[PDB]
Amino acid sequence: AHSPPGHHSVTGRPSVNGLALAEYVIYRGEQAYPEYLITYQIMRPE
Amino acid sequence: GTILIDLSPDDKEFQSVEEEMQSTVREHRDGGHAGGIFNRYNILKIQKVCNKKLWERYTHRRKEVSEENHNHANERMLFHGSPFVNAIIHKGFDERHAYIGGMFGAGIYFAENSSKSNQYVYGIGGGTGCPVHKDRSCYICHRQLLFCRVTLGKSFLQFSA
Ligand SMILES: Cc1cccc2c(=O)[nH]c3c(c12)CO[C@@H](C(C)C)C3
Ligand SMILES: [Zn+2]
Repeated sequence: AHSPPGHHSVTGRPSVNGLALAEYVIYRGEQAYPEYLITYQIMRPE
Repeated sequence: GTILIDLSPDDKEFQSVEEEMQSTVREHRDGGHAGGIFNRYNILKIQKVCNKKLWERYTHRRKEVSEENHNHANERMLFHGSPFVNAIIHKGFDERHAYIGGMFGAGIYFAENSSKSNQYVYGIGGGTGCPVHKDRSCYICHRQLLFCRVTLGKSFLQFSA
């Protein structure tokens, strides 16, 4: 795909969940650089 | 030409990345279906990704976008989860890492919520979960996320429900 004309990306913002944060979309791989690699486990709630 | 450098848990940089991770966990509307049920992570390791070629590739595109957006790159740090993480850190992001059926268009997606990106570590919808247990909520197997520098430039605002 291509971004909207004259735009370099898309900001998707949830309108129903005020606690959900934004998501973003770029259409050129060169606009992102994988700065940190994080290794983790999810933790079971107590 | 990619090198991974371990950050120390006693390093401010490690701690800053861990806090972004932990502080952006939220609940999801699928009740944990895709990414599992959790309120926090156990961080095992944080490595800095160094590749001179991929960096200049990024800073060259950043300059173009910046000048197109009147000297404003609009650069952020954002999370990305993917089955393709090991290819990404060595070869960089490209069309193969895009989401054809994303609800904001067929591009490469990033999240402010770490738990949102966690939903994609084992694939769209969580795939079939971890390889070993086939458990999307596995508390045993190790997962990896990327925390990325992203150039947004002039970004189109789309509201979604
Ligand atoms: C859609 C979305 C929203 C927020 C974060 C993310 C994220 O962090 N990763 C991915 C997606 C995503 C969707 O595309 C997948 C690829 C493997 C197809 C990876
Ligand atoms: Zn497992």
